[PDB]
Amino acid sequence: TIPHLAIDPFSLDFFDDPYPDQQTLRDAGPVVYLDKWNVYGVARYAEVHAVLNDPTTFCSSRGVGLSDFKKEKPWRPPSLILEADPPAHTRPRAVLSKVLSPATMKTIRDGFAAAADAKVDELLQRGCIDAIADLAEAYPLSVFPDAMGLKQEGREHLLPYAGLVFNAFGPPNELRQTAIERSAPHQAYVNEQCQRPNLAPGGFGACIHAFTDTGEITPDEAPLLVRSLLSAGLDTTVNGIGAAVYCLARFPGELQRLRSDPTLARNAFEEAVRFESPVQTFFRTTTREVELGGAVIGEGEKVLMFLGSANRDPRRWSDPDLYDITRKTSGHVGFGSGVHMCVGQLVARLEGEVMLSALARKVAAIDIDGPVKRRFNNTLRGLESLPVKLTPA
Ligand code: HEM
Ligand SMILES: O=C(O)c1ccc2ccccc2c1
Ligand SMILES: O=C(O)c1ccc2ccccc2c1
Ligand SMILES: [Cl-]
Repeated sequence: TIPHLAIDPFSLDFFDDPYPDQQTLRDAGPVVYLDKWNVYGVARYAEVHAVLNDPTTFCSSRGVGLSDFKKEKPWRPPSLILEADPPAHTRPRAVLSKVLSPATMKTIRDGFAAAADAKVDELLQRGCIDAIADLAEAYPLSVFPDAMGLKQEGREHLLPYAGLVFNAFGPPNELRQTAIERSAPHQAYVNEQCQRPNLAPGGFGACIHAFTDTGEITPDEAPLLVRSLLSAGLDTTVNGIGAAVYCLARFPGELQRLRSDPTLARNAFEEAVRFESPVQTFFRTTTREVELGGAVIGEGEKVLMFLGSANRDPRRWSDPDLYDITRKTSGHVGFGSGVHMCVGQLVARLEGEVMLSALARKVAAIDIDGPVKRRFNNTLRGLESLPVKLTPA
């Protein structure tokens, strides 16, 4: 009576065509057993939300990828923020929270909006640009590392580093294994930029470091908390911004609606996060016997959370399959929900806003003239190439 399923939600065929299979996983019960990996999973908005909002029953401190840390050697020592539970999680959540506050945002928005306008300009003069490498990658890349206060050298490694991390959450398939064995130079690069002297003052890196001086964090914890933003900080957004553009490309009218009202910018990004959901999936582990979606699940059980699914659940969302920029997007789980809810959402939104804001004032049409190509990854959903023509306003 927990229906089994052959669906492998970490398979290349699944990533290419997720959406029919997701539907199955919601209409198969509110709780399902994937025979493939021996793990329970919940796909509906209903359950997903509940799970995220009960950290006590569904802890994160035993891994939020497949591998239970209670039993297995992590591939690296875990997050202080992501793979920790209240009480422990509160301190580093705090320190990160301050660092990335709407205060901190105000002091940097202008820079971000400026570069956002110049990049849409730069591209418009080409015409045929690749919406990923020339925009979704390029724009985040230009701004975010600088905003961290990183060196120039080495930024090659950022996306491959974050991809590794995001791959390591999945099951021990090909994507994952490969990613690990190619990993060393990426890490060695990141571990280097987390150290105090390599972070220019002003940047999130140094702002984070100051917390060592007050006692707020230790100096061992200091670099670990930076690593944290260099894992979760870029790929996600690259992928979000890319996702957005993909939308306005497939929904011409909805673009006209944005051009017409460019103050809907921020919200157009958000609905895009709902609509594609960059971070697709994430595990928890039970800490007691818990009754979930009608079923009783024993403790120390892994539960997979289908975050994308939740965001497209017909049961919670009117017309889940449509990119509608005016939606009440509040409630979507694209940045998670509850205590771990993306501590960086603001930066992401700042980015997505100004970018889409610029696109709005400056561009007239977006057409996909090319072969569109998909970057596969156990946890991240996004594109590798998206060839577009860009009509100038
Ligand atoms: C638009 C792209 C982004 C998406 C879709 C996204 C998604 C998420 C999600 C779903 C979670 C919850 C994890 C969980 O519940 O276990 C989360 C947490 C987190 N995010 Fe993001 N994020 C994005 C951008 C960012 C940025 C720009 C930063 C850095 C400033 C960031 C840093 C973090 C960190 C450090 C956590 C752990 C939070 C905690 O445990 O309290 N993310 N993010
Ligand atoms: O997301 C990426 O851009 C990316 C690129 C190369 C990657 C190589 C190995 C593992 C993950 C990777 C992710
Ligand atoms: O603290 C980290 O290293 C870390 C790593 C990967 C992460 C992935 C998504 C969100 C937060 C993350 C934090
Ligand atoms: Cl690492």
